[PDB]
Formats: sequence, C-alpha cells, structure tokens
Amino acid sequence: NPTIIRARAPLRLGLAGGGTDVAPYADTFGGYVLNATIDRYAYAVIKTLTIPAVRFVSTDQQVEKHQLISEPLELNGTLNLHKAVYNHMIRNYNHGKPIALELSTFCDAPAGSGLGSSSTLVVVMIKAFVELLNLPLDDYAIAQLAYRIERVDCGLAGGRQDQYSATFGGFNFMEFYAAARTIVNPLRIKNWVLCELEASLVLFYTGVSRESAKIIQDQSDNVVSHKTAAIEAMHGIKREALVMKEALLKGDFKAFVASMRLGWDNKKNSARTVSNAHIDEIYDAAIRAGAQAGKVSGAGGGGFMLFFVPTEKRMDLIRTLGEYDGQVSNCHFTKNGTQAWRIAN
Amino acid sequence: NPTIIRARAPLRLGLAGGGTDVAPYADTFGGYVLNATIDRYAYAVIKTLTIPAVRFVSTDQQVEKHQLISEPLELNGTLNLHKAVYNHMIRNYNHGKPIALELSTFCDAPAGSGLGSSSTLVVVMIKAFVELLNLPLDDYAIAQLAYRIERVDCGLAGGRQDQYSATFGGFNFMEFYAAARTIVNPLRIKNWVLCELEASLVLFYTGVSRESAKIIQDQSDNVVSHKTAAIEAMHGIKREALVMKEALLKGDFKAFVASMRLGWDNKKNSARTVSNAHIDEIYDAAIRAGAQAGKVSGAGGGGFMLFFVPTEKRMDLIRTLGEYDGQVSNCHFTKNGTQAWRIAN
Ligand SMILES: [Cl-]
Ligand SMILES: [Cl-]
Ligand SMILES: [Cl-]
Ligand SMILES: [Cl-]
Ligand SMILES: [Cl-]
Ligand SMILES: [Cl-]
Ligand SMILES: [Cl-]
Ligand SMILES: [Cl-]
Ligand SMILES: [Cl-]
Ligand SMILES: [Cl-]
Repeated sequence: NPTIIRARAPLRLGLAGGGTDVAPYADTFGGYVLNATIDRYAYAVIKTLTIPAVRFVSTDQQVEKHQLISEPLELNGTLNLHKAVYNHMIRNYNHGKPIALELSTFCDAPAGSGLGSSSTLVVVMIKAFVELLNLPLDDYAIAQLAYRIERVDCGLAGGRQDQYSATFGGFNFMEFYAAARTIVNPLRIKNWVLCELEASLVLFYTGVSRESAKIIQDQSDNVVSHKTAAIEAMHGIKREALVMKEALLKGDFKAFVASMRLGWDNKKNSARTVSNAHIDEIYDAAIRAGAQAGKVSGAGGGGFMLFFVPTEKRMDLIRTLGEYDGQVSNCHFTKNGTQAWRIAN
Repeated sequence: NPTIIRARAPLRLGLAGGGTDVAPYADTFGGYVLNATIDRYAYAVIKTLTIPAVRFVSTDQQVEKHQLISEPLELNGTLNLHKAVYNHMIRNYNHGKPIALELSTFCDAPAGSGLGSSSTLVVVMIKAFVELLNLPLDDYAIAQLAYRIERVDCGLAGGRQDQYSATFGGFNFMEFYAAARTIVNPLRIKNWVLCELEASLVLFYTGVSRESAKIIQDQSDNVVSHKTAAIEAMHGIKREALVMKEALLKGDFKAFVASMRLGWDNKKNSARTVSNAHIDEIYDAAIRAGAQAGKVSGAGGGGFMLFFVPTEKRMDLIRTLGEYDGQVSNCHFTKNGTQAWRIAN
C-alpha cells in the first residue's frame, strides 16, 4: 500500500535587514536580518507510487513525469528545485537507487509576494523527505541543505534569510558571515509585546513583484563596484535591524517604528526599484490615514507591504487601503517551524 | 497617570449546528453547535481619563461622549452594547460610582461577516473590564454575562454559540438546553488532524450579509408555528453537528465532508434566505473546481464561506474563486480564548 506524507513550513515577514544578506555584502561586512513567521504556509506532499515512475507537480500546476532510471534527473529548466531535492535525497540516502513517488507542492502565496515562498518551498520539500526516509537532519542542516540546493545545484541567485525562517519558525535575528556561516538568534518576545505588535500591524498585498532578482543584483553590484552612497544605505539597513531587534526585546514601540522608518529610507536608497510611484502612493496614503511606519516585506518592487498603526487609527487605515489596488489582512505570527505528518502508512 | 488596557478575542468559523442554537429550537429540542476559533480578532481598549467624562468609540468609528453622572447611561440606540457593559460593571463592581474612561472597540471583520463578531465584541469589552477591575469571572460566567448584556439588556435577538467560542477558544462542541443551560466540550483534536484540516480548507469572503436577523427569525418561527418540513431540516442540522464532531475526533475526513454536505442542504432548507442565486453560483463553481463540500460560516445570506478541498485541487480552487466577487484566504485555527494586556499602569 502507498505511503502519503505531507509537510508544511510557515512563510515570513521581513521586519528589518533584508538586503544585507546578499552574498557580497554578508561576506564582506556581515549581514543582520530580523524576520518572523506568519500564519501562511508552503506545503509539499510525497505519495509513493506503484508504477515505476517519478512525477513532479508545482504550485502553478506544472507537471513532469519521468521513467524510473538510475541516473540523476537532468535539471532542464522545468521544475529544477523539485528534481534537485529528489536527486540529492536519492544519491545521499538511498544509495543512488530511484524511488517511485510523486512530489507535489502548493503555497498560500505566489512567488514574488515578498513572503519568502521560493526558499520556503525548498525547505518543505526537504522536510517531506526527512519524514519519508526518517533522516536525522537538524534545523541548521535543513536550512543549509535548502540553501545549497537552490543557490548552488540550481544556480539561483538570492538571499540567506528565508531558509532559516522556514525551518526554525518564530521571531529570529540572523547574523550572516563569510564562508556560509549563519547564527540564528530566536527572540523570546514577551506575550504582551507580541499581542501589541499584532494589534498594530496591517498587511497589504499589492500584487506580484517582478523586481526581486533585479534588486538583489543591484545590491550585490553596490558592493562589488564600490558604489559608496549605496553601500552606506546598506550599512544603514544593517544598523537598524539591530535597533529593531533590541526594541522588540525591550518592548519599546517608539524605537521600533523610528527604526522601521529609517530602515525603509535605507532600503529604498540601496537599489533603484525597491520602491516606485505606485508603492510610494500607497505608502503616503497609509501615513496620511495614521500609520506611523511601513515597508515592503521582501526584496521590494511589489508584493506584501506591512504598516505599523496605532490602535486608534487601525480601522481608518484599513478603510483607506480599501481605496487602493490590493488586499488587506491582519498579521498573526506563528511560533512553529516546518512540520510533517502522515496520511497513509 | 492613566491606565491603558487592551483585550482581544478570536472570531470563529461555524462548522456545524448553527441554527439549532436559536431560542425556540434549543429550548424545545436541545441544540448542538461545532465551531472553531480562527486567527482573526475583535479588540477592546480601556483608557482611564483625567477629565470627568466617559467616551465610547466603535469599530465603524461612531463616538459618544457623556458627562460623569451617577445614573445608569441610557440605551438610546447609539452604542448600546458599549453602554450596557459599562453600566453592568459600574453597578455590580464599583458600587454605582462612575469611572472616567474611554472604551473603544475594533475588529478584524465587519458585522455580517459570519464570524461571530457582534457577540465576540461584547466578550472582549467584558474581558477589558475583568482586567481593569481584577474580577474573578470564569469563562462560563464571561460567556453568560455577554449573552445577558446583548440579548436581554440590549434586547438583541440571536444565537448562543458565539459567546462561547470568543471566551473559551479552540474547537468546541456545545450543547444548548432550556433555561440557559450550556455545556462546552473542548475537542482535543490530534495534531495531524488539525494540520490536514488546515491544508484542506479555503475561506472565501463574499461580502457583508444583511440576512442574519431574518434567517434567525425564520428559524425561530419554524418551531413556534410548527413548520414540519423546516423543523425536520433543523433536526438534520443538529444530527450532522454530532456526526461532524465524531468525525474530527476519529480523524475521519470522508465522514467529515459527507456530514458537511448533508448539513449544508439542511441549513439551506431551514430558512429561505440562508443561500441565494449568487452564493449557489460560487458554491457550484467551487465544486466544479474540485471542492468536496462547503457552507456559509454564519447564519447565512453572505459573509464568509468555507470549502473543503483535497490538497491536489487546492490551487485550482484558489484560482477559480479568483474569478468571483470576494476575497480568498487560508484557514488557521487558534487554541487561545480571550486575553488581555496592559500598556500603561
Ligand atoms: Cl527587511
Ligand atoms: Cl512550487
Ligand atoms: Cl513570496
Ligand atoms: Cl520574498
Ligand atoms: Cl526582507
Ligand atoms: Cl454552522
Ligand atoms: Cl463595535
Ligand atoms: Cl461577523
Ligand atoms: Cl456571525
Ligand atoms: Cl454558524
């Protein structure tokens, strides 16, 4: 009888520091990122098959089907991450002997939403295989493996923060250093601070961003080509991540919003397409309505925005965002990282 | 220096049984309701004032301001629930001596959303006063007090389930009997069942319902005027609440969806405006896309719908709902009931 396994991993809001985790900056100066997992998930499912075949199904419902062969699967550009995860697991834990299965993914947010879905989907595929094969991989190992698969095996350029949020869960302050060295600091935030933060945050989905790869490229170029003003903006991103971390540990909401404002200026000045006329218009309207600070969650150029608003202006801000193109939602944080369960066998 | 208190209480999805908690049915036959709190909240805030005044602010930003007087506040039709909570608390715990404060509310969903916000807002106002005055009210007492304030003091007709979800939190099966007797059964659902359910539910907000008071009136009339077929539909609502409860405890998803389907037919047959052409169109399209069952969350006539969809059809259902008028979201349950925190003093 077939085995059915599912895994999920929470998506994440980038609170501060994003951009300092791009390869040249982190390797040169050290990066800081403060992020927190929310109540939206990426999912993977493994179904063992009774036919000699392997099948891959994606979130946007692309589908590939291959015969069971004893060579690694080619990374031909269709579903490369699915195939690279499968390839690593067969080679390293099944002695190169293929397994007949279907590996499928789905997600509560599309790519370019700014919630780290791309890397979270790699994590959850890994977790589904950890459960299938009973592997002793710890959280650092899962996060590092996800990074290797996406950035090396599949050669996709990007950041370092999303693998860690997806694996560990909760509020984390991450330190990124040269030679793939990362330190995760789980933040033990007081219950009243978490409730006050949730009561003060409004999310707004502005549509899919098509700028992430560009922004990351520009930020990497700032360091390589010595663009002094742009590197200094990045230095500001880094400083304010620490300021925001300490404000949360101290329950200091005045310092939290001051740091988000400074951080948002810095982020916009680090790469040309982080914001635009359309985002700035939403941002200006939110401030007019009573929001104190805000930012694009991910790399920039669209996707989710978050706003900090005092509770007496919250409904006014919700009403105002109603006039603009996008979807309003509340913000609820999750403490758990990636997890798996079984349905058959 | 002023004291600032906030409280929140989670909103709820009606899974089964709704309608059997209307006064004539529950009092005559006994009602059953299965519900579960989600990641959306109603909030109340108390701010002590340094001027001799009392101020009330609502979710839709109505505002009333009164001089500090030693008579109960009149329930003139503007912000009656706010005033009735304040009145009860001053009379019963402050010896009839007024307190200078501002009592404000806000909510993650508007009235008529089908998530129990009206009664949840009464609960959260009560909780804010429990925290202000350090009252020893237990959960049964908070739920009963909320019911009395809304239904008796303020004479607003309605159900019995929302007070209990808002106060207790989590998944509960409630038994409603004559003489205001209610038994709350917290369901201790297995972790894999909760994850599988979340992975299988899609929410869809269709807009504000204006039918709730009408549906509840019609359901109450079915019993009083002996409308045999309509009472029998209500008997079916009740039966299937129990079937669904037991399916969750057993992790039996086949029985869960079969019961939701039967329950939805029953609910539509119990009152004429529970569904309509527009809801049926969304429902039919969801089924076409691969959903197995679904229902309006609250009394009916609009508000939130929920769909059960096998994971392999989830993205297809999300895409399809995209074609219709309303907002798609995931479903994440919360285990905690109402809670409070302090900001100043
Ligand atoms: Cl960031
Ligand atoms: Cl995918
Ligand atoms: Cl994303
Ligand atoms: Cl992202
Ligand atoms: Cl970010
Ligand atoms: Cl119901
Ligand atoms: Cl209100
Ligand atoms: Cl509601
Ligand atoms: Cl409701
Ligand atoms: Cl209901």
